[PDB]
Amino acid sequence: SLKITDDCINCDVCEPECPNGAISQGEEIYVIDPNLCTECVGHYDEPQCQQVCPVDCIPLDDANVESKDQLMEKYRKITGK
Ligand code: SF4
Ligand code: SF4
Repeated sequence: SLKITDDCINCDVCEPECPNGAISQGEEIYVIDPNLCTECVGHYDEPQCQQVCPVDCIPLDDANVESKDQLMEKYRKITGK
């Protein structure tokens, strides 16, 4: 999964970009739900949130390291596809 760091400026532009609805506004910064973040695999070749973030604060989550096979399995479960 990806995660949103403390550098987030609460600009909102990533939230509508997520195909799985994984992003929401938290108490201090935006937050990714790791159960819905596929790192966009199955939808886009690259994470869509990273492409619009103005401060590049959406890195890989070190606490949630996943393979392409794992992410694609998550995509199938979320989408039924
Ligand atoms: S990487 Fe893709 S699935 Fe994960 S939060 Fe960003 S837009 Fe959503
Ligand atoms: S696009 Fe980047 S700075 Fe803007 S709300 Fe999302 S994570 Fe925060």
